[PDB]
Formats: sequence, structure tokens, C-alpha cells
Amino acid sequence: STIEEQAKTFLDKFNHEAEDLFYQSSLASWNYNTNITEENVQNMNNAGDKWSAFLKEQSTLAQMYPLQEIQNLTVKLQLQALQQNGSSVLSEDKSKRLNTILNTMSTIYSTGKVCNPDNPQECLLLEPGLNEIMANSLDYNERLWAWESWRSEVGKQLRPLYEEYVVLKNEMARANHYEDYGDYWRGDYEVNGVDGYDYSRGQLIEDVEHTFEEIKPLYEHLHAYVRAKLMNAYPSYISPIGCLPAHLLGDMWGRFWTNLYSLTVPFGQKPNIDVTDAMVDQAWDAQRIFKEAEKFFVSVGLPNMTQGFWENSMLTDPGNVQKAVCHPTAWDLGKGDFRILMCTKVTMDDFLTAHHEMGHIQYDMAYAAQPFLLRNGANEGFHEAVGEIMSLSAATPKHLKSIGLLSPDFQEDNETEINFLLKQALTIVGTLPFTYMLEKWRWMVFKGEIPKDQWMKKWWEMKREIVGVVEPVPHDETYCDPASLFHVSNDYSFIRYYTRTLYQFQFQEALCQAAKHEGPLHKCDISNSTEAGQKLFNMLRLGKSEPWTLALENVVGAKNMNVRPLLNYFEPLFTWLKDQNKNSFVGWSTDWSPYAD
Amino acid sequence: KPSGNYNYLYRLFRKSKLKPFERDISTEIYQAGNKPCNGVAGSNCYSPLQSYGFRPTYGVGHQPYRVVVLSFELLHAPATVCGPKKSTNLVKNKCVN
Ligand SMILES: *[C@@H]1O[C@H](CO)[C@@H](O[C@@H]2O[C@H](CO)[C@@H](O)[C@H](O)[C@H]2NC(C)=O)[C@H](O)[C@H]1NC(C)=O
Ligand SMILES: *[C@@H]1O[C@H](CO)[C@@H](O[C@@H]2O[C@H](CO)[C@@H](O)[C@H](O)[C@H]2NC(C)=O)[C@H](O)[C@H]1NC(C)=O
Ligand SMILES: *[C@@H]1O[C@H](CO)[C@@H](O[C@@H]2O[C@H](CO)[C@@H](O)[C@H](O)[C@H]2NC(C)=O)[C@H](O)[C@H]1NC(C)=O
Ligand SMILES: *[C@@H]1O[C@H](CO)[C@@H](O[C@@H]2O[C@H](CO)[C@@H](O)[C@H](O)[C@H]2NC(C)=O)[C@H](O)[C@H]1NC(C)=O
Ligand SMILES: *[C@@H]1O[C@H](CO)[C@@H](O[C@@H]2O[C@H](CO)[C@@H](O)[C@H](O)[C@H]2NC(C)=O)[C@H](O)[C@H]1NC(C)=O
Ligand SMILES: *[C@@H]1O[C@H](CO)[C@@H](O)[C@H](O)[C@H]1NC(C)=O
Repeated sequence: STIEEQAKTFLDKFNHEAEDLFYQSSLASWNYNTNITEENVQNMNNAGDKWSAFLKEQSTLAQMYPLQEIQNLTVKLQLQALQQNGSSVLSEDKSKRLNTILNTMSTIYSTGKVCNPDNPQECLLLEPGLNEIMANSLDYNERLWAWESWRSEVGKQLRPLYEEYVVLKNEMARANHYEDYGDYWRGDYEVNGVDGYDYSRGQLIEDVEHTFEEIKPLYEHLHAYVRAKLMNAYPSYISPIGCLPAHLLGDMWGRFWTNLYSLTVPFGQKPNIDVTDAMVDQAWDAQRIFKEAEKFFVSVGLPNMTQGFWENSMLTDPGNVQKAVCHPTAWDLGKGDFRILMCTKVTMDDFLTAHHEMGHIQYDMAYAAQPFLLRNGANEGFHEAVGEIMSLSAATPKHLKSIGLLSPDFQEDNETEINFLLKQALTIVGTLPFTYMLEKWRWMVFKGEIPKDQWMKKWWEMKREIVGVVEPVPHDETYCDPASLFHVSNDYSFIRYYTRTLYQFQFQEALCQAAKHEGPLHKCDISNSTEAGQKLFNMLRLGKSEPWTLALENVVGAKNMNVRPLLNYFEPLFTWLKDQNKNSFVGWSTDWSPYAD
Repeated sequence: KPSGNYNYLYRLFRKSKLKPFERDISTEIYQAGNKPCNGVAGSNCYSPLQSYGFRPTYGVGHQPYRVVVLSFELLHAPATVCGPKKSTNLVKNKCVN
């Protein structure tokens, strides 16, 4: 007859009913996702709304147990993850307005159009063609027109909606004792009551700003190299001591630089490893790839596939009429059912994406013993890191020369080493400054440090200060550039892409020390080494049961995220770069501009 | 069956643990708190009977298994149920045993 012994009694029934209803809803969602028809849409929406209403009723019922007297930590975690009102704490009118403006923002982002100044009946959407002109073209004026029009004709519609979404989210977060909407987002890395692993929401900003301070000595050199190379594709447009114009980076916003590799390849006379002709000329089918991936995963000591995975998963594209949107995902329908959905071909990128997906599948198979509310990653960034280190280790020449895709000798030279490391750097270390800057800007906006009459000015100031790119055309306070991004207009968090990049290399260097590696870090494999599988499974089976700063210690040996593994991974490229800029000027000045003339 | 088989129940709420070899068929509302509920579902008063959601697309570990438990016992009876042996053929014109 206590206020704790009722919590477990309620939690058992909730777990049972929730598992049942969630399996129903997820099965309906899969039935739609793999077979796009008309009745399947309503068959999925029905179960979806039923599960949502059930969760809402359980949430408004679980507010009878005060979190102040609960003593056990697992039941406390479950109740706290179930108790949060979230939205709907506002009045009804405000909630309707917020939902309407969110839907309007998503619709405006999805279906925007911009057409030529000399032929107004040939406009293209973003996805099929705009980020293709921005990715494949080599003409200055065309890229400039695209980058300017996509922000002038679609961005100008999002400002009077963002200026209200900010206020609505601020109120929704202040009604839950969070002081702003940014603290609500950082509330995922929050840890209380462990006596040795505490982590307050406010320390995340300090950790990010103190770990980003060690990457600049590498990003500056990479930037100087990219600039000294770009000054040969568009001469008389880049000055040797200025920033890079924000439209010559490779895509619409400059999030990834990977589309620049055709211009800045160090040794353009050595083709990097691409085992796609061997796979095709050795008659490899869509099932052999998954068999090889399962063999690799069972080599390290993780369990086999559940045998319910081979009969129901959709590995091949259904031909005649079964039109199905196949973006590769791994499903966790529950009750011991794991499925994979991807229209695979026989190439190398899908051969790596198979390992990436089986990473998520193994993760979801590991912690399937915890209660329902604790079936997730340790935080919002562990899942993709676990899924990524596998594909990172599954593309090394030592591994590919033992499966059979490569010749058994395949003489190696340091030139292909540099090629691969540089192609990796233009995607890994090329997005961290942009991510950190965008997150800092959104935090400073939500908190209230930037009055609404100084948004674009501070945004471009921070872009000139941190990332190192400058706008090609002045932008006044009528535009809205941040809202023209997908993650900003649909209300998605962005800080996870900065912690995943560090967790990935921390895990990699931690496991590569268990397999007793000898050479540099980027030539290691964790296959055929059983201790690595044990060290990884010691963290895989936890879920959200323990604070993430504990599951991070079980594999690495530290308490917080670090940045030394990344520089240890990129050391060779770092040296070769430091020996390449004897005549250039490493760094940038924030005064030059492509219109100040 | 597809779409669920809700005809196999299992009781998960009992005030006291079961003594060896006892069977209970009660369906009274298990009362967890301190307030009488007089036999209606709601808060802190739950119904103790729940049903498996058996479906064919399950993984080994949630599919329905059938169990048959045998028990053996000898209280005092001299000649009872016993297994069959081999009817030793009967020979003739030959003494032995
Ligand atoms: C994909 O969905 C469609 C629409 O529901 C299915 O088409 C019908 O499905 C019902 C359901 O059993 C069958 O009774 C009909 O015979 C189906 N019609 C046709 C023309 O096939 C379709 O079967 C689904 N795809 C698969 C592989 O089952
Ligand atoms: C309350 O906390 C205790 C320990 O803090 C939990 O006890 C664990 O229970 C699991 C499964 O019931 C066992 O596998 C562990 O061995 C137990 N730990 C210890 C140290 O004995 C208990 O589970 C918690 N309550 C609930 C409802 O989960
Ligand atoms: C969650 O929302 C409710 C309102 O929907 C908050 O207010 C409590 O609501 C209950 C239910 O009617 C009342 O009995 C309490 O008096 C209300 N005030 C309290 C508990 O201070 C509730 O506080 C919210 N909880 C959280 C954790 O945000
Ligand atoms: C992992 O270990 C296995 C077994 O030791 C290796 O498989 C053998 O590798 C040798 C080396 O050439 C071959 O001669 C054998 O034919 C292989 N056996 C089989 C059954 O294929 C495997 O190559 C190792 N993998 C790595 C990446 O080291
Ligand atoms: C790749 O390795 C070779 C040697 O294995 C390097 O070639 C030497 O580079 C030094 C640097 O000045 C010269 O002094 C030597 O004379 C070079 N050796 C020969 C045989 O010419 C080469 O520089 C390395 N390249 C990279 C990109 O790391
Ligand atoms: C996994 O499956 C393969 C073949 O299906 C079998 O040879 C192997 O022993 C299995 N391993 C485990 C751990 O189940």
C-alpha cells in the first residue's frame, strides 16, 4: 500500500498492452510501405491513430504517481519518459494554429518552384533537378542563379511563419519548466541521480564548444587546400586570402563537400578501389550480399539472423506492379520480428549499405529483452554510430582482398591511401563546422539572445566567422535562409549529427585496440576478433536502462565525448596537407566579399 | 491466426504466490491501491485476465507452444498401470524355470 508498489503494477499492464498495439500499428505501416495502394493508406492511418490515442490516454492516466517518491531507477526512468506532457499543454486555439503552420511550412518546403528569368514556364522543384544542377554543373552563373532563386522565391515565404513558430514553441516549452525550446531539445542528454555520472543540460553547450576548438587546426588546412584547388575551376572569382562563395561548395547549402571530389582529387591517375565489375562478372545476386554481411557479423560473435528475417524481408525490388518507396531502413515491429526493406542492386554502395542496415538490426536484436519504453539507443546518437562503424570497417582493402572481390595481391601504394582519406574527409570533417554553427544559431534564436530584427545579420556573421563561407549577394532582413533547410522547416533536431561523428571514431578506436591492431587506424578491421564483439555487446544490450555516460564508458574508458580519436584517424592526411601549403595562406579574413568591388 | 488469436489467456495478477499444484479460475478485480472499486475497471483496479496476441509472423520465442506435463506417483497400490514387456514364449518338454 505504497506509492511505489503501484507503479510496477501499472507498468506491467502498460507494457503488455503497448507492445500489442505497437505491433499492430507497425505491421500496418509496413504493409503500406511495401505495397502502395489506396486501402492500405487508411488501414495504416487507423492503427496509427488508435495507438496514438492509447498512448495519450495512458499519459493522462500516469499523472497519478508523483515522481518524487519513486525510489527504483528503472521504474523512475519509465515513468519520467511516460509522464512528459509534451505538446497539448497549450490552449486549443494555439495548438490548432501551431499544427496548421507546421503543415504549411512542410508543404511550402516540399513543393516550391523557381523558373528562368527568360522563360517563365520551365520551373523545377528542389529534389528532381535543383540539387542536381547544384551538384553536377560547372558554370558560375548557373549555380549562382540556382542558389539565389531557391532562397529568394521560397525562403521569403517562410519568415512570417517562422516568426510565429518560434513564439509558439517557446510558450510550449515554458509551460513545462524548460525556460526555452532549446533546453527541451537538449533535454535528451540530461542525466540526474546516479552519483558519478551526472550530466546537466547546460553542460552540453560547453562540451560542444570545447571539443570544436580542437578541430579547427585541421579544418583550416582542409579549407586552404580546397580553396587553392577551386581557384583553377573558376579563375578570377576566388581571392587567395578570402572565404569561399557559398554557391561553389557542392550542393544547395554546403552541408557536404563530397561533390567537390572531381575537382580536388590529389592523384587523379589512380582509381580508388571499386569492386563492382568483379561482383557483376562473378554472378552475385541480391541475396549473396546479405549472406556475406551476416557471415561478417557472425564472425565477431553476434547472433545469427532470426530466420523470420529471411522469409518476410523485402530484399529485391518487386517488378511488375508493386510500386514501393524503398529508402533502406531496418524495422523493429516487435515481438521478435525484424525485417529489412531496400531495393538493392549489385554494386559497392549497396554492399556497404547492407552492412549499415544489419548494424541497426543487430542493435535492435540485442536489447529486445528490456521493457517497451526502454527500447532505443542510449541517446539520439548511438544508433547511427553503431550502424556506421560496421560499414567503416567493411571497406578496407585487407577485408575485401580476403572475401574474393579483389585480387589476392593487389599491390598497395600511399597514393590510394591519400585518395581514400581525402574522400572521407570531404564528408566527415567537412560538415562539423556547419552543423555546430547552425545549432548555435538556432539555440541563440530560441533562447532570445538575438532580437527578431537581427536574424540574417547574425547568421551571416557567424557563417563568415566559423564555417568560412561568404554570401555572393547581400541578404537583408526580408529573406530567411535557415528556413530553406529541410531539418529547420520540419522541426527536427540537428545536434545529433555532431555527436554521432565523434561517437563513431571513439567506438572505432576503442574496438580496434581490442583486436590488437598494428598500422594506422584507417586500415583496421574488427572481423575474426571475438573480444571486440564482446566489448560491443556489453553496451548493445543496455538500451536506455543506464545513463548514456555509463554505456559510453563500458566500451571506451572515458565519461564524455572526445575528439582525439578523429585526429588520430586523420593524422596521415593531416601531415600531407601540412606539407602542401608552403606558399598559400592557411586561414581566412572576414573582410573580402564577392561584391565589394 | 492472422489479425490476432485472443482465445488463449494467462493470469498475471495474484495477491499471493501459488502453492504447488493448485489451479485458480477466479476473475475478481485485483485491487492494487487503498480505495474500494466494487468490481469495475479503472485506476489502481485492474482486470487480471489478459490474452496472448498470437500471430503467424512472430519470432521463435513468441509463437504458441503446446505443453504436456506428465507426473508419476506411487502411494500404496500393489498392482497398477505398468508398461508392457515381452511375453516369454512357453516351451514344453523342457524343465528349467
Ligand atoms: C498489395 O495491395 C493490393 C491492394 O490491397 C492487393 O490486391 C488485392 O489484395 C487482396 C487482399 O487479399 C486480394 O484478395 C486481391 O486478390 C488482390 N488483388 C489483386 C489484383 O492482386 C495485393 O494483393 C497486395 N500485394 C500482395 C503481394 O499481396
Ligand atoms: C528495482 O531495482 C532492482 C535493483 O535496483 C531491480 O532488480 C533487478 O531485477 C532484474 C529483473 O527483475 C534482475 O535481473 C536483476 O538481477 C535485479 N538486480 C539485482 C541487483 O538484484 C528490479 O528489477 C527493479 N524493479 C523493477 C520492477 O524492475
Ligand atoms: C502535465 O499536464 C497537467 C495538465 O494537463 C499538469 O497539471 C496537473 O494536472 C493534474 C490533472 O488534472 C492536476 O490534478 C494537477 O493539479 C495539475 N497541476 C500540477 C500537478 O501541478 C501537470 O502538472 C503536467 N505535468 C508535467 C510533469 O508537466
Ligand atoms: C577469418 O578467418 C577465417 C578462418 O580462419 C578465414 O577463412 C580462411 O582464410 C584462409 C586464408 O586465405 C583461406 O585459405 C581459407 O580458405 C578460408 N576459409 C574459408 C572457410 O573460407 C578468413 O579469411 C578470415 N578473414 C579475415 C578478414 O581475416
Ligand atoms: C609515398 O611514399 C614514397 C616512398 O615510399 C614517397 O617518395 C619519397 O618521398 C620523399 C619526400 O621528399 C623523397 O625524398 C624520396 O626520394 C621519395 N622516394 C622516391 C623513391 O622517390 C612519396 O613522397 C610518398 N607520397 C605520399 C603522398 O605520401
Ligand atoms: C548460423 O547459421 C549457419 C548456417 O545457417 C550455421 O552454420 C551456424 O552454426 C549458425 N551459428 C549460430 C551461432 O547460430
